[PDB]
Amino acid sequence: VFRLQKFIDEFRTYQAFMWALYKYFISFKEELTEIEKCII
Amino acid sequence: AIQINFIKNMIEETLDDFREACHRDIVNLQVEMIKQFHIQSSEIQMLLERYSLNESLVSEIEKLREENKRLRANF
Amino acid sequence: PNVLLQNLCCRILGKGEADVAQQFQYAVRVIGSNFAPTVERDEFLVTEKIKKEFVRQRREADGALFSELHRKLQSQGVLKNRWSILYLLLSLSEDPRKQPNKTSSFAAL
Amino acid sequence: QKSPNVLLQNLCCRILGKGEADVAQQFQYAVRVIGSNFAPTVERDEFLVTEKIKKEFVRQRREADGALFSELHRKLQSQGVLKNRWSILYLLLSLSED
Amino acid sequence: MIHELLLALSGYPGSIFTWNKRTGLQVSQDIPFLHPGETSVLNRLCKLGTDYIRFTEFIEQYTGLHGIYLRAFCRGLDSILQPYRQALLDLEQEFLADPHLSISHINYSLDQFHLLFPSIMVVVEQIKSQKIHGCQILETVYKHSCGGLPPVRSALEKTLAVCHGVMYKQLSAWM
Amino acid sequence: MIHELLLALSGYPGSIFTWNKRTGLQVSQDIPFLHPGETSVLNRLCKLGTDYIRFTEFIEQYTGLHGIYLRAFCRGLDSILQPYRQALLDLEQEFLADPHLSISHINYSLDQFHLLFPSIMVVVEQIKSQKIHGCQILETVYKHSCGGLPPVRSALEKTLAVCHGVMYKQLSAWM
Amino acid sequence: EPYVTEAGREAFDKLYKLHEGGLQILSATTLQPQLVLLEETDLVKAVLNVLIGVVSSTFSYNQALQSFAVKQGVYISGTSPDNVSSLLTQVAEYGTYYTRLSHFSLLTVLDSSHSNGLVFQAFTSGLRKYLQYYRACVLSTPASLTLLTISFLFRKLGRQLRYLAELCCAFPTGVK
Amino acid sequence: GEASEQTVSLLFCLWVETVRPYLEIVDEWIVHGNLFDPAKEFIIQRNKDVPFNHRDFWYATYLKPVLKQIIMAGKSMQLLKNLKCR
Amino acid sequence: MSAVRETMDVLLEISRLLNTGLDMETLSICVRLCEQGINPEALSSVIKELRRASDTLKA
Repeated sequence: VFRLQKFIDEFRTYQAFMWALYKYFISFKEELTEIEKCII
Repeated sequence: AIQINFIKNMIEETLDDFREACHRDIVNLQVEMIKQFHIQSSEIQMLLERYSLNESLVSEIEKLREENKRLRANF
Repeated sequence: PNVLLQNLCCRILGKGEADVAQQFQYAVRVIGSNFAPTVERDEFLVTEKIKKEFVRQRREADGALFSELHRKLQSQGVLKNRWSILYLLLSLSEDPRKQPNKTSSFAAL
Repeated sequence: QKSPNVLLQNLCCRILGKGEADVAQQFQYAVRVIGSNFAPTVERDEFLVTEKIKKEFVRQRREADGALFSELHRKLQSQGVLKNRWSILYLLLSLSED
Repeated sequence: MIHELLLALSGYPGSIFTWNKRTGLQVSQDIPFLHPGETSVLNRLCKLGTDYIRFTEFIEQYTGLHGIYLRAFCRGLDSILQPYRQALLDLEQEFLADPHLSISHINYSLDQFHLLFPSIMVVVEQIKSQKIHGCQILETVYKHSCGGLPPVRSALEKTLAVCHGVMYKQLSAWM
Repeated sequence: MIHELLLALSGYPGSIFTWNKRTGLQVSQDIPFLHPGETSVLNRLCKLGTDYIRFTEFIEQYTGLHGIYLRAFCRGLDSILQPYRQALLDLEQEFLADPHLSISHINYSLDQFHLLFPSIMVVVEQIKSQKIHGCQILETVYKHSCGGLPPVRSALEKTLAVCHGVMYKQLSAWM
Repeated sequence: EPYVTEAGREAFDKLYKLHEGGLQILSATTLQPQLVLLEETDLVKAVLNVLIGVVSSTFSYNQALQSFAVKQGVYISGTSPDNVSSLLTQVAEYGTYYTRLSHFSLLTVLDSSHSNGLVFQAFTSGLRKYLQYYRACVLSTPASLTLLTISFLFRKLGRQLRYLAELCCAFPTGVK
Repeated sequence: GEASEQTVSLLFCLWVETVRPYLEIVDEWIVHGNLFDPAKEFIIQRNKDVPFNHRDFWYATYLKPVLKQIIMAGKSMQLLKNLKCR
Repeated sequence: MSAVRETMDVLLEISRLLNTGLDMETLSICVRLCEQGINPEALSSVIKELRRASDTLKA
């Protein structure tokens, strides 16, 4: 996950593949707040 | 002249490390001096309280004073 | 000075506000013995000890950075008390290799 | 068991040649010594210490002893049950004699 | 934390959030009774409110070189701060709904913004380093909305749209 | 006792539970406080975690020689380990509901899985020491689910069902 | 337990007071700066007033700059750590340009002059219509749950007020 | 698959989003008869030849018949902007 | 007071690079002590002795 993040920097084919990885990340951060509410 | 100034400048690099190791050693040494005096001072303070007088005796002078006074505060 | 030296005794131990009495009185005694130093002032000489030390511990990059930080430091405000500050950080300098043995097993002695 | 103090009592007792309480005073002394603040001289390199020992052997003309020790160092490391080798090597260094 | 992090996010200096002019707004290092681990992500949360007041300064200089398209580019970009600021209002009621809110939802709402905000800063930075004026901005912003990242080409399409209207002021009176 | 063994059963090693990876397992009991009688049975439960980590290695290796029915049987077999693992966390709360339970409880729950675990591990090892691949893994497990033991013959019809389902995909497009 | 992030406001407040103290020792002044209670809902009413150009108990109007002055200390500043001490100054400054318009309109009436332009009077008849427009919008600022729902509301009127205030400042009169 | 649709969706997210700027250059290559592709990288190997007496030259490796429909269409559409139409 | 905030951010960089191991609150005490005047030898000597003492007390 740290490696996958290291690819995120700020052609388009290669940018839209990086953004498909990151669009997929907000659904893993969506889970992060689920499991964060059980433990708090 | 050239080699003399090369040897000179390296010897100084090494002597700086050595000076500072010795300097630190006096700081550590001063700590050891004072910490031992502090233990001892503490042993003595306690011992002179015990052997120089009877704690026993002073606490019985107060007791007889408390009893005698109270008896007299009913006369 | 008393409120400041004391607060140091509480913080370092992270606990105790009169349970640090022993350490306070001790700090006061130590400070009450008159040390004399090897070199008093000169910004360049203390800065140099810190540079050589950097090289010696293999933190060469950081040593490079420290020089930028030193110059920066003067510009955020000029210090009259720098030699002493820069020394204190010097004496607390450590090497990135090795541990100092155990000091959490040393208490039991 | 293996606490710092117990381990020290065992030292005194056997070396002085007497019982536990006959070495009681030197036991008190010993503790005072250990509890003295000492700052590490080794905070770097197992290698540099190994080199000093090798220097001791050469210095006394005990070259054969340095040739064997070098091989023995390599073994000592390899079994590696010691995690404070360096300290031990320093202790041995100070005990170097002819 | 909860109202206090909205107002570090606006970019304005706090005591806990020190401003050092070398770095912009950043959280000060290793503050006791907070593990150091949560401040690293917090430094990144400051990086979107640092570039946002590196942004109002690009506005206020030309509002309230010279160019009638400079202040037209100010009204291109303000609608990009419009969903931004709307998410600042979306966090506020969340904190009334519950005021025991942890910072991991706050981190999550802002990851949408993290690839939108340095990409507009780099845009204004190439503008201010070539010292551009007038109509030759619209071709620099056009090959920039030719850009990848789907939020960001739309962002750079709103900035394109407003100063193309000031081209239209000229070309409506000229024709 | 109990929580180190619950998680060495999931296949996470101890050092009082030595596992040296895929040449063998040593039980590693030189334990004073656990009795020579309660540790002797603890070795009997350990054999059933040895065969549990010889089975998950075959999962991760072929989902991640050649054949779509090796990895289709790998998504059949995880579904059968799904009540195994389900039972592993219900036991977690069993030791929190009262702390008056010991490893006698662990012997009692794990005999239901004891009639599943060598008997399926020998099936896949017989697949893999002949190097069987393709549609004839399904014939191999079919002639095993033609076999006996009432839990295993129902289980292997389920493991047959997900990768027969992958068969069903080829001949639906082929027709 | 909770860490600061989860722990609400109070934990953060205790922290802010401790941290500021740490800095406060090297700086020596008559009396150290301390907090003087306001609540967060009491701050949003002192700011409701400063938009019309009226003082509360955090604002001291200064005739020497014709501007308002907030407390500079560690004066309570919401639960923010001396952030409202800088943020509220930009919106008190937004309310300061509203008292310039009303200062200029009451002095450019010609029932106090008859040498200054008729046209000069005619700028005010339109100018006074933006002033009442402000007064219904200050009447519409509640609800305020934070100081942002209001500063962002006047983001749009702010760009304008700075132009529209300082065109007057030179001093153009008449046909000029 | 067919135990769950969740990893089918995961690979298709990466598939439909990587492919999308790579379709919309080809779409422009027809309806506008020209494409945006640098002179320092050629990224799909369709490129317009500068000469007026020549159409379009395909670069070689330095589904495939469906890619041939793109070559012949793009040839004819690169023409049609060059012609005056009726 | 503005001044007081800037100096500490640069100072904290040196101390953490050089290995010193003082939190924010304590780093402020020493700067006070050095401004009111202290021998540098004493200050280093105490800090080292308190640290050695603290770790043993805890354990």
